[PDB]
Amino acid sequence: GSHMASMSKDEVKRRRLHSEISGSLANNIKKSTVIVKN
Amino acid sequence: PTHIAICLYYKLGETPLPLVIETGKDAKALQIIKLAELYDIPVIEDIPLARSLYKNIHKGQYITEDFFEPVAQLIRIAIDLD
Repeated sequence: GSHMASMSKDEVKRRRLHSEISGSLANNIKKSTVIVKN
Repeated sequence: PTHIAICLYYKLGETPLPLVIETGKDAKALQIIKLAELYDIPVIEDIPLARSLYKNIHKGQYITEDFFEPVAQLIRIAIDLD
């Protein structure tokens, strides 16, 4: 995908985004347990 | 398709059942597998299981009862390796 959380956080930053941000491929794979492939 | 990859996520306290968090075919499948290798996520080839999951369980959906036994087996491998 083309949207990363850091883009949102960077848009805000002093000040900072308190609420959490969806859903990137990288974030999903990093936390995943196992990949099943053909 | 030529290539299929299914990313499964199971974490006590977070997921009541294993969750298909990402799925892909062709270029997107190759991507998932390369990112899996980068992040040291175990990758297992099982052609019938990959095909059935791809057809039946969509991104963001929990696996259904027909998949409990084969998927749980893989989750147990991952727990062992971790």
